Amino acid sequence: SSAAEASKKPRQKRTATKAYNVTQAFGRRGPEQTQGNFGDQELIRQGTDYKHWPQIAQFAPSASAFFGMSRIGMEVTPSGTWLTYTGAIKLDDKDPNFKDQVILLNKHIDAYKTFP
Amino acid sequence: SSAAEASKKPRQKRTATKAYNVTQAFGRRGPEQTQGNFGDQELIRQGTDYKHWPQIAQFAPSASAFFGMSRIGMEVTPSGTWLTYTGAIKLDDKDPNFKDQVILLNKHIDAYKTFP
Amino acid sequence: EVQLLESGGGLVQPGGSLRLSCAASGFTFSSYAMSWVRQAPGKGLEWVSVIYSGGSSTYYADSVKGRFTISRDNSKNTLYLQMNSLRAEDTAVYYCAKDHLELSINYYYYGMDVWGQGTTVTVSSASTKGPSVFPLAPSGTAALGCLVKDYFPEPVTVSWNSGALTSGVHTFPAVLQSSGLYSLSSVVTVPSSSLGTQTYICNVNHKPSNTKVDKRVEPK
Amino acid sequence: EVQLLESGGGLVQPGGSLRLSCAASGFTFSSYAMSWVRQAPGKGLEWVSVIYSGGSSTYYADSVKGRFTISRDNSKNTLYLQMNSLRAEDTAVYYCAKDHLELSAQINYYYYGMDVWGQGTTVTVSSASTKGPSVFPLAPSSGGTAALGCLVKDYFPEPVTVSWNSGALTSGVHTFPAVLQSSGLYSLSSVVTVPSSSLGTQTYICNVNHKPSNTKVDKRVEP
Amino acid sequence: SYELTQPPSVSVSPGQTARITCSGDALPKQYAYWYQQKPGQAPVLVIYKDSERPSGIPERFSGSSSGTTVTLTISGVQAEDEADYYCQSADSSGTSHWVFGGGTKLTVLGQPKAAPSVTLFPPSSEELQANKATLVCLISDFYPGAVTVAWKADSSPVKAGVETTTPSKQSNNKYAASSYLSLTPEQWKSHRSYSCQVTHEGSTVEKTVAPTE
Amino acid sequence: SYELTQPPSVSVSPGQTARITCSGDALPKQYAYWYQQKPGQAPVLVIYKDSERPSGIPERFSGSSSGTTVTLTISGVQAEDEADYYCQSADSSGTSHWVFGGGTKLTVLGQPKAAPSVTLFPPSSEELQANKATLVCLISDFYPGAVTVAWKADSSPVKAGVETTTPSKQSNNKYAASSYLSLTPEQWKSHRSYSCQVTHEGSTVEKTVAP
Repeated sequence: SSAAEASKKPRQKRTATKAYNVTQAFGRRGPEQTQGNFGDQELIRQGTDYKHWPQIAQFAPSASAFFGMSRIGMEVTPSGTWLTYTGAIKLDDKDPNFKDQVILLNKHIDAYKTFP
Repeated sequence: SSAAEASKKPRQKRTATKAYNVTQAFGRRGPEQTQGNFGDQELIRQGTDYKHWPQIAQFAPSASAFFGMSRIGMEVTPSGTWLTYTGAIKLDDKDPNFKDQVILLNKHIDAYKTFP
Repeated sequence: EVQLLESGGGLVQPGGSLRLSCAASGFTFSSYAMSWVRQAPGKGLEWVSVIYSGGSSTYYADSVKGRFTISRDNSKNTLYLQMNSLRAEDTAVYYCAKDHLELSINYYYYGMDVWGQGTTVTVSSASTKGPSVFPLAPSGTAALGCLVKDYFPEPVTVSWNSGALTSGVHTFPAVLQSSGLYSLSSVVTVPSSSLGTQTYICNVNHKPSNTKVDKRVEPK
Repeated sequence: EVQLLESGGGLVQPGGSLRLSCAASGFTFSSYAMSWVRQAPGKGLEWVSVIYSGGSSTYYADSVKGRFTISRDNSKNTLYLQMNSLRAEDTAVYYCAKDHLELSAQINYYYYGMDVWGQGTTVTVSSASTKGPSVFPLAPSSGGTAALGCLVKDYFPEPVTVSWNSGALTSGVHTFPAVLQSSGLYSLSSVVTVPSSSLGTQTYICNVNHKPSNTKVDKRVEP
Repeated sequence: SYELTQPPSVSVSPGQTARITCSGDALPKQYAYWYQQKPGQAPVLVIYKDSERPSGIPERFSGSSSGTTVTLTISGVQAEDEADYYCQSADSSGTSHWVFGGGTKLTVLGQPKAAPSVTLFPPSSEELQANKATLVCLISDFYPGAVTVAWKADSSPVKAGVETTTPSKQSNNKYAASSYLSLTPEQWKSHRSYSCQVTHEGSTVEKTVAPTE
Repeated sequence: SYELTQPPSVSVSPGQTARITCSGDALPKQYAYWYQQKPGQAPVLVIYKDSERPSGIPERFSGSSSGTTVTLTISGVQAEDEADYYCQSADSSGTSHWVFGGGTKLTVLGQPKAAPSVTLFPPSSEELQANKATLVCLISDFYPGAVTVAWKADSSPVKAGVETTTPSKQSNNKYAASSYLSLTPEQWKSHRSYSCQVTHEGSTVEKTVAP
């Protein structure tokens, strides 16, 4: 319907759940620059319903921090115009939870490479 | 106080306002890799109180989209451990607001280069 | 000056028919879908029907499907709602609202930012009826009044002592009975020492039925 | 398991003093700040004091500053709260709670909420004097049920227990929670609902025991 | 059909932050839109696409989205902000058009609480001589503008023959209402008394009449 | 003093989404922590650092931040989630420690609405021989647990000498409360009657005694 199309949220405003997983919302994981690479099959399947999602979302920037911390660019190409973003979120290596944080992030980074 | 230090929100969870501007929350704009580059004097002083902040924040990803779209990695340097992120958000060049979106975004990308 | 002006509302009996119109100006009318939105008395907003920019496609809520027909005349920049087989629960204020833009098909929407001021549709079997007025007798401050029963349609005006009495007068908004008729009361607070010495007459006018009735309110 | 066990609560008069203690186990007590949190009856939680891991630094809420002293004995894994100049408004349940962890790098403080609480110890500050209660019969007033009861009025402090027929009668018994009146004394009512036809034949005796005053009383409740 | 759920009423004091929520299963996929409507007026768009303000809307209006719930926020709420607020969105299935939430009445408490004054009139002798009986319960000078009315025959409740108005703002900015109890003259004469019980802010104020004299 | 602001109470039905808000000027810079407390029990941490669940807390508990407001959300709320909820944070000035919000009583409505049973006892004979008089209004078996008591002296409200308890949970999961009216032995023997009116969810219940 036109109303569903007219109010459909863009990629960056979507939220992945069990009813609408990471693949459906943000495409398949892959190595291409246009593709996401984060998440094991559980996180793919469950999205924000993932058990350890609050431990991952603690690293996601707020809207203000996204435009405050990141390096923002504009790419105007014949195939379209893009808002590009790059940045880094510093962990606290002295936090008691630091070792568990590194393990949790590593388990989901490029996890699609193990997928049988 | 210890309670203020123990509950102090990290950089990615902060929100810039007139009472806590972009420089205070996220550091001065600059060319370095861990420096933000986005915002003119107005947005820098006003943060989310900026008149056109909703039109900027429409491009900021949700927590799920941040980890769903971006290429996520982890760097370990003598300074610490970092969660790196890169990505791109396509603009709709057929949207009636597209021309205004590009002008507003280019007004803030590397706006500090022209600061007196 | 973007603007939408509705008309065509009125009083109709159940099973009757009305044709609403909405005249647009200040924007390229033919580029936008247009919707009708209604609101029953004291209820919420209910989207009713939409027609696309070229008038080719129409959609309706289940509550009006098969009875209402939406149409547009882009040469006149006017939107219509043909209302057949009216029901009592179709009684509402009907709003004209600019809907999504369509370009060539993509649909662009930034909320219903332009509304008409609405036209009122009343579906009722009520006939014009003058009210029956009864005194509300009092027992140093006392409350006496006048009961204005079973009149249609609104409004009824009430004065006291031909307007010479205005302090302490409280005329309450009418109740709409399940019968379709209205009733209201007008109470005035007066000193107790005056009850046996000052005459109190409520003056009730109902212009639609050409009725005026004066009722003396005497203490018991 | 991790555990905090408070003790030392009791009844005291305004201007009096009292010392609370909280025994810790299951975690490295000496690495953590410890806090006292109190809750007046029917009110919200109120943080009142903290002592840092080494016992050298202390902070107090404005409401207890100058009257309460927090201290710790890391050789005993025990936290203390010395309460002086007590007021009626200090009447509360006092909770022992684990606060932020301190790590010596600059000392860093790490906090993931107060996940460990003691079960609390109750402190009552009241000028009222101990007094036995006055018991009065609530005679049954004339589909087939009658309500008869006992009024246990003007006693201090809690608790008082009510039985009927030395405890043999329990069905239909409803003892209500006591009211605390402006005089600082309590009054409660215990009512039993019985068949109306039983009124002329069966004996109903309520037994009131106020141990803080050694008051034991039996009141027959006859129509 | 697809439905959006919002609380029927929210109360705030001036200067505080008013929050109105709206929930629906498709809100993680579909934008929401917020409308403000004052009595006798057409709705006004205040927020579109979850969080954007139209040009004429004050900056104290804002919106946010958290999965299946969107929240309209009004910081430093003013008396001018008292209104009905409606959320609007669409199902993701693509078989329907716009749907509105049920609406939220935002009350901005700009006045201390006031119990209603109740005036209860028995049926007039003239009305009884017309073989009819109406009891008139007039309710005035209460704030906030919400009451519930219950009628009693002696001490027993009655449900038939009750017609009550919606609260209406008087000139003094307090609120008024009125309830009517229709009886047969035989019913009115058969009971010892009739009572109009007005519950306001959880507390009840009552008046009773009796077929006496 | 730095204050956190919560609504006094939130009422939901089972399955609905409960939302408890906490407002504070320093919340944009300082994390919040949520605690659940049931009657007669110590508080339990349910959310820390705005949005994280401790181990053992059901997944239907969640938290979020939006500037000066943090929200604790309980999706598909259950009867066992009825409790007092407190938010906790700290000022950013660094001159103070933890502070709790005022607390929010969350009612879940897991039982059918039950109107109260009321029994009003007149002063006893032995009490009158002691120059005292007390009316005893016993209110029981109502749900949910909130009532207001109106004491009348011949359709005239007496607002003096009224001692009323808070509602208390019975073993059958309904609620009880009691109200006492202390009078002089002449106040009671002079009036024509004496009533105890109980209002519960709109509907009212009344008993009456007289010497």
